[PDB]
Amino acid sequence: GNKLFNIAQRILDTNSVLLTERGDHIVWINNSWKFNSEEPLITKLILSIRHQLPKEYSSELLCPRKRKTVEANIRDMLVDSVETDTYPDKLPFKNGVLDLVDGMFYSGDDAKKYTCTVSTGFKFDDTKFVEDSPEMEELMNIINDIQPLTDENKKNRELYEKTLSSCLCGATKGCLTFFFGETATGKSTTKRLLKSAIGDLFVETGQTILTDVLDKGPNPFIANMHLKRSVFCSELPDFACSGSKKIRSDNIKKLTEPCVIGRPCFSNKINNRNHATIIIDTNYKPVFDRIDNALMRRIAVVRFRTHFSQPSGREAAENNDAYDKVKLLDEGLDGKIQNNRYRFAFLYLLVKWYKKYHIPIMKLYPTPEEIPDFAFYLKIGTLLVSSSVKHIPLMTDLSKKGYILYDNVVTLPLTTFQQKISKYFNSRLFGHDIESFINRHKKFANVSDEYLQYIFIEDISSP
Amino acid sequence: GNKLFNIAQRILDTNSVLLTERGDHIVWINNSWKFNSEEPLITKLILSIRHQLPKEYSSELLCPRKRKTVEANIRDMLVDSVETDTYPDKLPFKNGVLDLVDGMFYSGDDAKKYTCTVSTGFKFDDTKFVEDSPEMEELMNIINDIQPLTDENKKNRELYEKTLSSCLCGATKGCLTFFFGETATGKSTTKRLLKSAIGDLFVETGQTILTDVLDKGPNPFIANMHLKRSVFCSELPDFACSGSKKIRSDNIKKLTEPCVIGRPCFSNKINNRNHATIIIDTNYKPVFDRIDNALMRRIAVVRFRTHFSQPSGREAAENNDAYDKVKLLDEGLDGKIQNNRYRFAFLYLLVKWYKKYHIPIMKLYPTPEEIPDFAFYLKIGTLLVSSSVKHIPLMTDLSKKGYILYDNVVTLPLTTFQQKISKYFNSRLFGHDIESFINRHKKFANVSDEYLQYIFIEDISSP
DNA sequence: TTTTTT
Ligand SMILES: Nc1ncnc2c1ncn2[C@@H]1O[C@H](COP(=O)(O)OP(=O)(O)OP(=O)(O)O)[C@@H](O)[C@H]1O
Ligand SMILES: Nc1ncnc2c1ncn2[C@@H]1O[C@H](COP(=O)(O)OP(=O)(O)OP(=O)(O)O)[C@@H](O)[C@H]1O
Ligand SMILES: [Mg+2]
Ligand SMILES: [Mg+2]
Repeated sequence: GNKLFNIAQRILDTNSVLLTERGDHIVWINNSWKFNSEEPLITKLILSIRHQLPKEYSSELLCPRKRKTVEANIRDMLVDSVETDTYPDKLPFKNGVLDLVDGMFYSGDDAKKYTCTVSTGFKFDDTKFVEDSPEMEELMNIINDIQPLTDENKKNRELYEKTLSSCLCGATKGCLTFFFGETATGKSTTKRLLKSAIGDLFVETGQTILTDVLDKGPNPFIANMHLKRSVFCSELPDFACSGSKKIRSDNIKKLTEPCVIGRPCFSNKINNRNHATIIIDTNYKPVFDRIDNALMRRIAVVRFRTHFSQPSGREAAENNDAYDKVKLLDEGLDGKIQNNRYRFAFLYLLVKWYKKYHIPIMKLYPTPEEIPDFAFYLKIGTLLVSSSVKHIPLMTDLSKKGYILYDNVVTLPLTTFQQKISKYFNSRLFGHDIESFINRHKKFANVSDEYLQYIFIEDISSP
Repeated sequence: GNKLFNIAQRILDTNSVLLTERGDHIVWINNSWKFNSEEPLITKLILSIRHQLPKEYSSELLCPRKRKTVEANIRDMLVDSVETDTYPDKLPFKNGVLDLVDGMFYSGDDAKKYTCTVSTGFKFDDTKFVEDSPEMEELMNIINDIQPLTDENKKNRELYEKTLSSCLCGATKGCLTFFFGETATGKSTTKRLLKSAIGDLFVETGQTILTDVLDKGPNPFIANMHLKRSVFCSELPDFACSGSKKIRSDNIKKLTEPCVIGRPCFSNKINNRNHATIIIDTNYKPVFDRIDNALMRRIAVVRFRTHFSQPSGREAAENNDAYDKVKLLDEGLDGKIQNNRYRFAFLYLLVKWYKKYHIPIMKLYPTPEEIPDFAFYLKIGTLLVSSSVKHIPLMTDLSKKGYILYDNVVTLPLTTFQQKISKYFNSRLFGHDIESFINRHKKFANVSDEYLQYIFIEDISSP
């Protein structure tokens, strides 16, 4: 047969070009998988791999028309599709893949077996990926300044390290984290360090993903989150001001699912794979429209309690309760960070933290006791018990306290209930929470019959 | 005699390429029908079929331009169109078609007679399609944990295993299903299991198809469900909060018809075939704009009452009325599900359930008792009976009860209606319903004359 | 208004 078909067959035999389910062709060039929806990178591969072919086939690949013919043959012979990005414990670079389990770096065919379509965007360097380096001690000093290693801050520092370490994993995560602190506290420095550590796997979007409907019309903000591993949203408005849009809880529930529904402009694709940890940098406590048990299990908070002040205003910052330590700031730090001085030391520290927590299994846990707005419900869980058959026999005491056995179940009137809950809740500050909770569980037998099926745990105890 | 014309004729004589009603070209490659509007599948078929042609014809198909010429001839010889997807009880795979009546698996020409344009996307394997296997024993434990085999849960469990097995049929279903339950009850685990079981026949869309207008401009969220067999909408918000939009009562009526009007981007096709079971998983019960009899015959509800909790929060879970049992959570189940460990066992269980409920005939029925919003409309039909001619002779007794004859019809004026209706419904909870009802059925004989055409059943029985 | 469409 003709030599062009033989060249196409030999190229296909190396498995350097593949077709995905989304309809795009990926090519293995320069030790990386690359694709482009508007430029057919196939011809680049044809020109690049001309050296591996024998001598009599190299000369005919210098003409663009024969390259077009070979690309047409390859497109004809390529029929079926394959799946991509199935290994959550591999970190891809521009010249290889790093294994997070043991720490070796793989290049060439060894890295080809893990079909990763995303990368940091820069080459990995072994010389700078060391522990004993002049930059490392300085980075450790900076980090110990931001998060001191004290017995009081141990628990917060653990969440800090775990949340930062989770950015290397390519799996769905069921919790999003808030970075809370005052001004000049080090939150943006941490953001820029993470950006300079992970490169193109990092992205930041607007706040419209938390207050607006996601699936109405085109929405590039949701679409750009596909296959990313870290998403930052920062500088939320103060909700105390009038006209502020409160955070939608259903958006929070949707953002923790493995697939997110959204559509970019001029597109028909509506599914996006969610691999990104979500970090919200803020200065004020969040406010939600509706609070329920489903929302409280997807929220975590990390505190920042160190101030970096000019010498002129130091004496003022020492009189504030929002700070636990005041230190002079360095003016040249931001320029050093912008030049990627601490890229590989921070990456090495992130991998070292990855071994500590996520090797058995990757999991994030909520911290519902850090939000004041969640206080009302939490202690409600420790004060009331739903009515049951076991409470019927002891009615002798409950009728003494004012309970009524109505339809063979122990019951308490709303009017009888409200003062009883008023003795343990400050009616002035929790005025709205009490009327909120009473109305979603009222039970009315008749126009004049009112009752609620709950029993206090203190009354159930034997006196 | 043109050689390429002869090749085109021999290719066409094998019935390997067909033209559909929508203007698409379907090609039989690798024991499956495939079609795509952007890729040249005809050239792929021409290249693939060259081994069946005699040796003096095979060498001519190695040149792409000759393949384009044969493609042009084939396009010229296709003048008549055919119907597709007419067998509802056949499950298509990537390498064959499975019969749901007897259980046989067909491949090759035997499967070609069923013109199926969709597939699960993965190959069938009879080795793992067995009943005795460790994965089946594991899977039955999860299934029993989510839906216990107890007497109180029997009817709900049967409905649960009917709705899931309904997803293997390619017909139109006349009801919508709501998966209602509190958080951490396994609602999403069954969704993941069904996705892994059915592959490409599964689709998840947004909430706009229940709230917005489906026929204004392009709408991929409604046009991506053509010929699908399972559609999921997830996490609708709570409607108690201000600003939340309610569910269009007329939208769910269009989702039941065999044809749905919708348009993709850059497309003129406006007709979509309805073959999908529509499931919405929820944490709050839905609220509709308008309630009528046509609405109440299209809604079904399945309950989830088992809670999976960490050991820290077990004590609270036992004190919640929304749960019936609490079991320890498994942290490694999601990774196993994502790895398609329980794919073929769940497929076998779905087929076994399908043989139990749908072999005679396939139909779904509503459960209007579950929704509390309907409780008023359901009750009125049992308390009021429409006036009839046969009630005229009995009005001698009805005179003492306050009934008045108007236009030779038994009538009851508005003023005496309210205290009669107050003997069953409380004013506070049902005020908006009876106000709307009275305004929508009030009739006036004059400026000061009022009457209603209903009589109470309790009033035709002598007290 | 703007994606839509050209
Ligand atoms: N370890 C450190 N030693 C000295 N200066 C530091 C150190 N870490 C950060 N700084 C400096 O302190 C300042 C803190 O600014 P930064 O943007 O990080 O704070 P922030 O709390 O995130 O601010 P904002 O929320 O108002 O944007 C910067 O000038 C930064 O360069
Ligand atoms: N049979 C089981 N045994 C142990 N753990 C289980 C079992 N079934 C499910 N789980 C676990 O329960 C956890 C919570 O379940 P799941 O997320 O499906 O609940 P849900 O009610 O659908 O939640 P939501 O609607 O809030 O997303 C999961 O991590 C899952 O692994
Ligand atoms: Mg900052
Ligand atoms: Mg769920």
